[PDB]
Amino acid sequence: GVEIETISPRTFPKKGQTCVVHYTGMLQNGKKFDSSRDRNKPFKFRIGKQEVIKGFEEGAAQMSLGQRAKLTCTPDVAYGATGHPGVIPPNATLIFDVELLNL
Repeated sequence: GVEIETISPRTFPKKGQTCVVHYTGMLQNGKKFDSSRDRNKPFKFRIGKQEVIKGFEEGAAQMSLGQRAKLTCTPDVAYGATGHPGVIPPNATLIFDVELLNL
């Protein structure tokens, strides 16, 4: 049930290539469990490395250069039964506002 809602919008990410993006997480209650903008550090990851949750990768695969979108991820594709102890509660969704700013 993954959905992508474009926020203020064609360069699709290549397979096995790194893409930097400043993403922000949000829960239904309203608490910020992570914030890349507050850390002031650009996050980098690889698609083929499979080091990130499947929901974030699936949302970034459909994104484009210079465009942000609320990537609503399914509970199973990201922390299905358990996640980080104390950060994400079990049986809960995870909304990531990915803002792809790759080169």
